[PDB]
Amino acid sequence: QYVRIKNWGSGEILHDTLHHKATSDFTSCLGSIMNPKSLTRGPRDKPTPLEELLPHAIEFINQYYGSFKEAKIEEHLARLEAVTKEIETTGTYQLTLDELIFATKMAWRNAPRCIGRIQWSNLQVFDARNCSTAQEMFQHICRHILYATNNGNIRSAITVFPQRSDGKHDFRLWNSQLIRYAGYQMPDGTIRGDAATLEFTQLCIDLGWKPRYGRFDVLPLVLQADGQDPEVFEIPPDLVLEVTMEHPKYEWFQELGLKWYALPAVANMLLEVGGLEFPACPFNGWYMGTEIGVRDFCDTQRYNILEEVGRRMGLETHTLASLWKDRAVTEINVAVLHSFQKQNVTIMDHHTASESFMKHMQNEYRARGGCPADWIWLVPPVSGSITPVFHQEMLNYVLSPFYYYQIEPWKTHIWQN
Amino acid sequence: QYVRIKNWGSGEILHDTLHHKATSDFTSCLGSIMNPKSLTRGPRDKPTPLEELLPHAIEFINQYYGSFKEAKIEEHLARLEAVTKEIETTGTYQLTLDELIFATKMAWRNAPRCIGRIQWSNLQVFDARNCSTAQEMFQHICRHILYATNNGNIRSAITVFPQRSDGKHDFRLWNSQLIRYAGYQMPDGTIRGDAATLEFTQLCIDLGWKPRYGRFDVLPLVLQADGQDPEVFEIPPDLVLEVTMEHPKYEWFQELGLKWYALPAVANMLLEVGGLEFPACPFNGWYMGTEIGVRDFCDTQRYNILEEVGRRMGLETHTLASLWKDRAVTEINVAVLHSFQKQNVTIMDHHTASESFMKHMQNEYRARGGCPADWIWLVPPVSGSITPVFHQEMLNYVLSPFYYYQIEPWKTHIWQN
Ligand code: HEM
Ligand code: HEM
Ligand SMILES: NCc1ccc(C(=O)N2CCC3(CC2)N=C(N)c2c(F)cccc2N3)cc1
Ligand SMILES: NCc1ccc(C(=O)N2CCC3(CC2)N=C(N)c2c(F)cccc2N3)cc1
Ligand SMILES: C[C@H](O)[C@H](O)[C@H]1CNc2nc(N)[nH]c(=O)c2N1
Ligand SMILES: C[C@H](O)[C@H](O)[C@H]1CNc2nc(N)[nH]c(=O)c2N1
Repeated sequence: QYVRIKNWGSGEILHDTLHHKATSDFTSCLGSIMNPKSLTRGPRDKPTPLEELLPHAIEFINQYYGSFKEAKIEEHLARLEAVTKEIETTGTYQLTLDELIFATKMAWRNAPRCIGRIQWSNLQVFDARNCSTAQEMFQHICRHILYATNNGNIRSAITVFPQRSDGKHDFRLWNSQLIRYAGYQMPDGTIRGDAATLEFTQLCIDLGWKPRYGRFDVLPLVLQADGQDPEVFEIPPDLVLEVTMEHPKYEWFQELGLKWYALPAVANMLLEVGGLEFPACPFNGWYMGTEIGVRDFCDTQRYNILEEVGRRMGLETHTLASLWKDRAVTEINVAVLHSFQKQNVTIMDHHTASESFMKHMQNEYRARGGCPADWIWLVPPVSGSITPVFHQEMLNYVLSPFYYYQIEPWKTHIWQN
Repeated sequence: QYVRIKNWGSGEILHDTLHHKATSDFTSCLGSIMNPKSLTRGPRDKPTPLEELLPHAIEFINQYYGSFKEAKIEEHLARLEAVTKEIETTGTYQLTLDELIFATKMAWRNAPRCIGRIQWSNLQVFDARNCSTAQEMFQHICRHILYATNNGNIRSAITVFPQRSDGKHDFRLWNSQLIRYAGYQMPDGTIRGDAATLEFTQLCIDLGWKPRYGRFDVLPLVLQADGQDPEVFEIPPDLVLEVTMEHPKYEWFQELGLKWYALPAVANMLLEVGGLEFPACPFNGWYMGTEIGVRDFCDTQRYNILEEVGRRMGLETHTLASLWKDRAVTEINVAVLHSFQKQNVTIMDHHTASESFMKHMQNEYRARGGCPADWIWLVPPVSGSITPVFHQEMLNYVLSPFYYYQIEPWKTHIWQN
């Protein structure tokens, strides 16, 4: 009937019933796998079978009208009929603006790996389903970036491009994120910039983009429209807001010459809703300090500044047991938060975020008897057990609507020219 | 054929084949659940069915002889025959000392939640399968504690009590750990000592144990022998080695009056091997600093000293974004490591431990194509992504031999007197 969940920090118990509405993934528990097939929705070469589409469409429409505080029975029935007829006569159907808005928010609510879901009801939706060219995609994206950045007062938004038709005319953003720094393999063998974007940077260069060989060069947008070859578009520098890193006490921190972008936006995910699939739907929220201070700046395969910060603090960087790494990573986190705050750019520390999600989870179980959550992604990369999420048992399941991963476009794309 | 595993810090790929030898657990991924049924092996009221026992026995014997560098075919066949005959004539069978040693080490190797498995081959085995009374259990346990403590130079050991026969004569240690501090609900409503042991402490008191109402009172051993009612035995103070907490710089840290025991030993788990079950098999290794500094001292449901340490450091304890918690927990971790080191008591910091396990995992895949690992338990409660384990994809599966959890004895015990 329900799965029992326990919070070992408060002793509180919760009953999960929502998992029954899961779509089942089948299968050596693969919890720590980053990109499993169960969270990936691949490409197609033919339209969605009507026997599959119609049932999902009905299901979604029922969910939509079932969300209203005061039911609108006639509208419900009418919409059910209109959708069916549209599917029979066209082979698919178009969501109303309100349905799309509901779908985007529900898919956000259903994102197990997002710790900021308490904000789920606050989301700006940009309808670009009429987009037809790469140039138009670029314009829509620039508008998204501008609205979201909002001069430092970050706002959550999502831009919905045309849904997948037959699978050969997909709208896709080849970039993993809207804003990301380039990575270069220098002549002397050293790596410059973000080491994690070496391959994608080389791809942009291969497509005509001009490499600037800097530490923080913003990558261009590689846009695919109507299934045609991807076109490169440089992001107008005036639209990219950045924060220069400074430490409240360590004046030498500035000497590191570090900075980061204010806008965190995923650009390569697919929105699934009522049998439909939107291969291009970039969305954004705001940053959590640890993402930059810990992952971007301290991962060894990224900027890897940990040791350098250690020496500058005068720590015993040659003795692991000294816990110098713990001390350093924290000052870096302090720098990130301090800089964003000083420059009036929205950001949240991991402690506040963790308590925020706990409140949300509590609200979700009360509202719909559950909240899909991936513990591995919800617990911060530092001070894990200091946050309440660490002590909270969670159930991870895939509902609908949902935001899926996709197979890298360059691996499945059929080149024309 | 094999599952692909990737380390995102080195890019290294691994092929897991060992998971095929898993015993299958069936089923809303329940990865973050602490005590799931799949990791629990409950009580019985009748002997193990021969149709089930024999196949497992054969399987184990084959594994044992199959581990030798230079095969001993005749011995193998002979043992297979002897076991079968013993099972038919007695209804069960006895493992040889060497088989038990192999079983205990293999079960350790198969513990997905243990980060210290690189030491798997270094284990002292105490054969107490001839034990018959609670008094004898107490003596065996005191010997274990003495050998393991070794005046600060901690040694890994396990004491194997008589295997389960019919299920009504089980040898069980009611304590979760060999050494643990009491928790008291004081008259003024405040909690004194380890808040997590309130219930078990009350149980000891109900069994005649005399409460000392201290902050660090070592709990007595509650021993069950031959299925009879549990008897209480106080642990001789001379056998309990403790470390007084001091900070290398903060002279005021000592004013906190903190200390902890040097011997980390689980006492309520069950060893499963070749169809047999040993409900009582206490084992120990050595401490990892974070267990004490982070979980014992900083969990809110435990000693909860975080805020107090924060104020004493003069931090902004009323502003989460200041990251005062991160700064404090680290100094506490520094104190723990410093104190254990100064007092010459074996301990490992989480960084060294993490790199140690990574080496082990590498060895395991090379040796047998796999290593069962629970990421959620292997990543430390602080500085998660700073350790390599965080970036390592892992497969969690249950093999055999294996150390299982058990249903709390006081919930299933049938009282005599
Ligand atoms: C209100 C601000 C928001 C905050 C602070 C927030 C924060 C986060 C964080 C910290 C992560 C983990 C990132 C990583 O480790 O790669 C994440 C993941 C995610 N978020 Fe949220 N988020 C917000 C808004 C949104 C919005 C508006 C959507 C979608 C409509 C969303 C969808 C997701 C999804 C699908 C993931 C998983 C991405 C992946 O698998 O790489 N989030 N978010
Ligand atoms: C050589 C020293 C060893 C170290 C440093 C070590 C360390 C650890 C640590 C840190 C944990 C997690 C504890 C927790 O969070 O509750 C653990 C769990 C575990 N260890 Fe090891 N260990 C060692 C030896 C052993 C030995 C000798 C055995 C058994 C023969 C063993 C069996 C296990 C098992 C079964 C678990 C899971 C316990 C549970 O689920 O509560 N370990 N160990
Ligand atoms: N593995 C290397 C890597 C990955 C992602 C980013 C990146 O640009 N990020 C990190 C993930 C990201 C979006 C910004 N961070 C958020 N706060 C975010 C968000 F606010 C909403 C939805 C998804 C998000 N994910 C940088 C580097
Ligand atoms: N949840 C409250 C709690 C749990 C366990 C202990 C405890 O005594 N511990 C923590 C777990 C423990 C054994 C010592 N720590 C180890 N290093 C250990 C070990 F060395 C070998 C096997 C199992 C172990 N587990 C204290 C408090
Ligand atoms: C192997 C492991 O799944 C991987 O390193 C993880 C774990 N936890 C994470 N959690 C978040 N939020 N983001 C991540 O990228 C990861 N990566
Ligand atoms: C809910 C969650 O499983 C629980 O808090 C965990 C997680 N990680 C852990 N990891 C270890 N090593 N030990 C623990 O007790 C826990 N507890």
